[PDB]
Amino acid sequence: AAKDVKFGNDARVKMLRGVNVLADAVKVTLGPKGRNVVLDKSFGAPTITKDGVSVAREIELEDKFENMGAQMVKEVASKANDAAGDGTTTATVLAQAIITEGLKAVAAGMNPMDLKRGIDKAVTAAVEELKALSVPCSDSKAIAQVGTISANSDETVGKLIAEAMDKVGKEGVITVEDGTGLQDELDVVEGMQFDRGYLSPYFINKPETGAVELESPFILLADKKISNIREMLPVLEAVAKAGKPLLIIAEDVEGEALATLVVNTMRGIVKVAAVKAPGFGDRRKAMLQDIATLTGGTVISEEIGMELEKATLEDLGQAKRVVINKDTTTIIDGVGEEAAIQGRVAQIRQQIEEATSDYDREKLQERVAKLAGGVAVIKVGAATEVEMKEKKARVEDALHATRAAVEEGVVAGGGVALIRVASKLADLRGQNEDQNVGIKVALRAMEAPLRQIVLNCGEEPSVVANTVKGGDGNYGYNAATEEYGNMIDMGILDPTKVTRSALQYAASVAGLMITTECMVTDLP
Amino acid sequence: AAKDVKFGNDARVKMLRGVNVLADAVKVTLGPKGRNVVLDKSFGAPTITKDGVSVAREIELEDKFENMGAQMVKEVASKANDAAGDGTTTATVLAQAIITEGLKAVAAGMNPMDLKRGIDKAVTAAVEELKALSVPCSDSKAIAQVGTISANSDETVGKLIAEAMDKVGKEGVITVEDGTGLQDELDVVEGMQFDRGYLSPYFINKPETGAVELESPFILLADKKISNIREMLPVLEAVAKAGKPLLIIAEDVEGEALATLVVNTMRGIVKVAAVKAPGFGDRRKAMLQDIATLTGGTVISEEIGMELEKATLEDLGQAKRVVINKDTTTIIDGVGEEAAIQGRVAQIRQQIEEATSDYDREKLQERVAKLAGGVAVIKVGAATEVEMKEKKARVEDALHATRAAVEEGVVAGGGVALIRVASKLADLRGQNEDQNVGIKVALRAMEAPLRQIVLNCGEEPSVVANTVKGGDGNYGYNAATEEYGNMIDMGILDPTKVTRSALQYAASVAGLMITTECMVTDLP
Amino acid sequence: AVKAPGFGDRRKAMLQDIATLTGGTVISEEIGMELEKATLEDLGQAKRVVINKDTTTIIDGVGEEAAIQGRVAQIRQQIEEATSDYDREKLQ
Amino acid sequence: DQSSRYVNLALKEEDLIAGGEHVLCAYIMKPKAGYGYVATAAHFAAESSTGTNVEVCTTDDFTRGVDALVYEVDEARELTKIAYPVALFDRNITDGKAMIASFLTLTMGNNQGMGDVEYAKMHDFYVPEAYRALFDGPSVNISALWKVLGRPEVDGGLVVGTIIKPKLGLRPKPFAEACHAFWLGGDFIKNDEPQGNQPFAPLRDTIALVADAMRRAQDETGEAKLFSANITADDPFEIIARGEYVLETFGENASHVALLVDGYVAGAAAITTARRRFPDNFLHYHRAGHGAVTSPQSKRGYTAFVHCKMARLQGASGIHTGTMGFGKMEGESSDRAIAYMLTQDEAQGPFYRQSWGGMKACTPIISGGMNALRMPGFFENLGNANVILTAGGGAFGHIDGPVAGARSLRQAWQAWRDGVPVLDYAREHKELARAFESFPGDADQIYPGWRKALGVEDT
Repeated sequence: AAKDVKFGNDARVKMLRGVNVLADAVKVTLGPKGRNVVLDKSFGAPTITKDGVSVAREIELEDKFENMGAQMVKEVASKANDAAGDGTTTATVLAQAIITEGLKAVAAGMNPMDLKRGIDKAVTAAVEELKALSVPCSDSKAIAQVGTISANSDETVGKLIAEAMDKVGKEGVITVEDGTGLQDELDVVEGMQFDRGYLSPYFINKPETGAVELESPFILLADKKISNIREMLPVLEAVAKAGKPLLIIAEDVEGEALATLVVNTMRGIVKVAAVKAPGFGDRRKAMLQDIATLTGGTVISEEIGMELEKATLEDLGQAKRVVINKDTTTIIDGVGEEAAIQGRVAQIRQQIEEATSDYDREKLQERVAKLAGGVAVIKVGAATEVEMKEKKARVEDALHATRAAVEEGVVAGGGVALIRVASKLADLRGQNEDQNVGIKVALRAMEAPLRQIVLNCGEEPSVVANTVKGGDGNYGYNAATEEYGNMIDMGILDPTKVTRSALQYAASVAGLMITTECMVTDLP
Repeated sequence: AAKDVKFGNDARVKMLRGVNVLADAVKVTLGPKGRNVVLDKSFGAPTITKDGVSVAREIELEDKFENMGAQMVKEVASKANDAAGDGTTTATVLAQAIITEGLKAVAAGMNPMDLKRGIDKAVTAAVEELKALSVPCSDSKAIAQVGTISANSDETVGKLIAEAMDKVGKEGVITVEDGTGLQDELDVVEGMQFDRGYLSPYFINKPETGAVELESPFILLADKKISNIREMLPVLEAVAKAGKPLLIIAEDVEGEALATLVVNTMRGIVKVAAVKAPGFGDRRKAMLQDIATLTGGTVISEEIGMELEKATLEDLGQAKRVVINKDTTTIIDGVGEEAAIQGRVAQIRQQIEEATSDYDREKLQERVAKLAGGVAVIKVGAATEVEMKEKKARVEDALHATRAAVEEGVVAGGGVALIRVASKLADLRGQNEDQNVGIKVALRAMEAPLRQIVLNCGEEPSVVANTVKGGDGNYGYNAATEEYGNMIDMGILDPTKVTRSALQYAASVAGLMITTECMVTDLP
Repeated sequence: AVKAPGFGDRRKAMLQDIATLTGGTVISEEIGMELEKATLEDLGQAKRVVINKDTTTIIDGVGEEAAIQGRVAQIRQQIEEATSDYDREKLQ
Repeated sequence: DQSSRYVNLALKEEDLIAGGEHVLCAYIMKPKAGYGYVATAAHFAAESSTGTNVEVCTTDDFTRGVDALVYEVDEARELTKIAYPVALFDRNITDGKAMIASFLTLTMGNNQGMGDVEYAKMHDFYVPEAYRALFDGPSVNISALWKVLGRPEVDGGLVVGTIIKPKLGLRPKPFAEACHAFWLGGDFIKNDEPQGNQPFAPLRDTIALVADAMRRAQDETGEAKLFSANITADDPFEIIARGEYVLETFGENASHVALLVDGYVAGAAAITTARRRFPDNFLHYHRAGHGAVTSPQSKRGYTAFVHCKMARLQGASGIHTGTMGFGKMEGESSDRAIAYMLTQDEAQGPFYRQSWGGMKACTPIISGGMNALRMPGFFENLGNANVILTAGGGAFGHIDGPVAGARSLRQAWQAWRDGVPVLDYAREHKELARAFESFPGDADQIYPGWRKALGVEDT
């Protein structure tokens, strides 16, 4: 009901103020000299982080116009968060450059749409130039270097992740851990892993901890409770004559079945491992085929059209080794053909295309990662919860950077390529004079990343910007050494996917916000 | 309520008084010249105590920024609760040192990255030097010394605790008990003690009061419960001819079972006793399996191919003597072979090496102590509940010191070894000027605790600092005697690793607080 | 195999529209007929049909103009409706 | 003098069942580990019961049970069973009623302040089937009021409604009537409860009662009024004259026409005129919970579930019991025992069951998440209360779809007359796992439904 409208700069100032506050919140957080900010929590402890978008989520100002402007500019921060998390700094700084330069020079008057079209086509040209200039990355040493760059210039965890990459290849995945060892540790678990342990302690076997370690196991799949399917004694006797144990994936256990397993395993020749279903019905039945292909067998279940009761020695799959604890299970390797394995991989490829976002995608990625290799277990190196969280954020940023660099290549850091190509294509022409003005405003505002980088280093932005513009190719300024240097030689390289995403998002949001002529607020 | 932003010194300024208030609360409390502070609860009585962490737990003021600084600094106190429990005053003085050094660093403006690098390097070097300075502790008199100094030179109770430690051995674990009399008393409980007493007053054996004391008892494992079939006679009557004691282990006892037990006790058939269910499934399984193995008993379960009717005379368990009272049943010792006992202790140690590392492992330590040690009881002669609380805080601090020294050993307490290792770590060098400055700043930061120790008794700061820094070895200052002398003569020996953990938490919190850039809070 | 999860009357109407489109007749209990009084000629037929994991597609029908124009004539009055907003949109 | 030596009950609940005339009203004397002895009894009944100018007596005189005549049985876990006796009070020839000050002194145990509320989950002790002797006895809800039209007692139908988007506002009848014109689940709409002619009310206080003059579309329109049009007036002295005998066309449907039940100013005051005729004014409370006192940030309320044992007359669709108590710090016999009580494999009991000589609808509320895919979960004890399975509308973004499921006051009829185990509570549907996309505040730490919101790049 209570509504107030402010028009033109009358509103803009307030918006500007809020945005300026955000700039003050953000710009000081990046750079070798900058500091990270602490996020208040009423329940627990405020958390120190670099996470700017979280800050913007928690920034609030009493002014209605300013506060709602902050929340509406929060959308671009959230969208930039969706991809990488860093380089969002670049989107913010170029947005501040846009608002500052534009609003101080155009003074409205000109057409926002023509300016927007000019900056849009300039963004398209910059995208083309970035695609053309991208330099591929090959050596894992450069991979470790770029991860370290993404790791706030920290090398130990970076080289740890690089060695993990060497061990697991492209398909390997990692784990996130809380309060495990307080210092860096990396191991890899190979093969298939199951989120279950043996239900009965009576299964104490040869390995310590009462674990179950069996060579050449024989798999059994069951989605029902087995009472009269106890009549597997031909298959059971075949397994006994084989000389290697068998494992059970029964969905439910008859009391008689549990008792007979207990009595025959304690004294006999047939030591069997029996565990409950791994998880939810959908993913369980989906990974039944994964088990069948891994062990080279066919899924054993009643609700499929082969047979409900009959079973042969070839029906069950064959594996190499199984190691099971009371909580977790692992099968090292199974006797399965590569042909069917990559056929299932091919059908998983079309399975990859989906829009459910969470849920199915995450489990399918996990199960496929186990289908190809193993999972990397890590112990985090840090003393406090905030330190662990920051370390893990840097780790995932490094992972994203490695993915983007491998798929796309690398470019010189600091956005120097952006301003260089902007200088290269300065002759861009538009439909009218307003479009050319927009083009020129955009090319001038593209300098913002390096300008803020220099400003944060306690040095004059204009001077270093001019010197860098004097520099060419892979040569420029090393801010870390506060001197000159070659970006290749210093190893500061950036995957361009994050750059492209941030520039597209920020260009769109700036173009939409600039066209404002009226602003509506709620009155108290 | 609404959000409030403060930038740079604006926050920094606030932070100051926060810990300052905390310092005013805590620093003066340590030492014999140190006093205690009152923390009152609205419903209960006020608690006057010297433990710094006890003060810290409920710390809260009106100011938002001071409160949030306080809740960061409370993390080290909470972690001390979790791990050490004492040296909390040391953690607080470390916090005061680091805030002073941080304000000075902001005054000069070093890079926080290099600052935290220097801090952690100095901390690791201090750890190395302390490990070099480690001194083994095995004799009981040093145990009494550390117990006294932990109880602030309490010779009586310290010697009591040392004597208890000696008589129960290392594996003996002590408990906390209510205070009735005016004098402390010490009790040792051996074997499995549990809340199990006779249900009917007719169960009285020779030692009156329903107490059943049986030497070399014969123990039956009657899994679950037996009411309707009621005929354990195949073994019952056989042992009745054997003329030997009977023990029954069943979860439930019904009117029939009580009736026949009364028949046996009154008519004189044979001496028979029974025991109820322990409790939860995990605990009962553990404490029946361990007893059966230790006593050489037979694993009896109707869950497995077995019955009370289908039983063997060899199923009996054997112990040294069992004493049953109105509420408690105690197994003094069990009869078992040495190899089996040590193997079961080895498997329970394999249980000790548990990923849980939590209160499950503590309930396991109960079983481990009953395997090797015993239950230690110090029933305090406290007159009032508050003096009881202070006494128990003292004894728990002594317990923490003793247990820490068990694994680590002790080094000179009172900071003399600490200032010694800091003086050694005075030759440390960093990569750049920022790192060297951070190192030397850490040197004064570690000098701070000792000089505040001096000022707590209001003594000559410069004289003590000079005469100690120039000095070496056992030459140090005693607050109890308030004079120099041999460290061994002073006997303030502390398991340093608690101080090690405290100082590394201090390093981490200094590293996080040197990230002071801006803050956003809620309105009051 | 296809299962219809929708509301009764509209599901019945769309199934009968399917049958008319494909030249078939619904084997429905709205008529007193069942499988015992039913023939393979009563089944629906098409010329080309494509089925995927998520959706189904019938490309060719058999109802030609006799069924289509008759249903159009009976649905012309249904084009105007009292449910108004976007019910007519679903009808078209 | 003293207090005790009058009741030496030394047997378990079995003896408390054999008597039949044992009514329990007291506070649990379980002294919290951390709170010491003296305060447990200091704040029990010394200053929070009556005020007690000197002392008072009943006309019968010589009542020995002013204090807590505690027969509490304490051998294993201090299981507290304490009663303020009512049957031993003044028994009269025709009415059996006591005087003005008899009940006013002892029977209203007040936990107004004492710290006994951190976690205290009270499961089952209930007045047995032997209650009709010299008492009125309520066993009727809306599932038993219009029972002849298709509602049986236990989980057999209801009149409490689910709302399709939009949640509330822009009242359906003018334009959004299509949401209510769907008998398939839009059948009885209610608005947010904190409204009416209260002293602390906004400008809308006039609108609420004004909803009476727009009842003109229930007879000639073809639809019966089933909205909670908040017209229940505060001042009663107007209906007195005319409506008594014949003109009772409004009906007994206090949960079809609106009724204001906020929990502070209304209660069950209707007892006076309608001791026997209409003891059923439905507990008309809009479905709001887990946002007032349960939150550790906002704790505003108290515990009275023991004293609410007489309140079954209202036909509760909502009571502010609290929460399961999940989160904070676990371990030390972790608070997950909710599962460990029955889900443990190696447990056994051969002999007795849940039979307290008078069972009734008793199942705790589904808090957090409990889907039919977790069939080994919550269906052991009874599985249903006097409510119908209705949660956040995360997967409920469709007009008709599974028409049967959305029938809030109709599918319960089939789902209880189907007669297929305790699954009836969740026989409706199971896609409710998607509903966590809407309401976060129920699954926060254990269930993996919040993993997508935040917590670094993992799923």
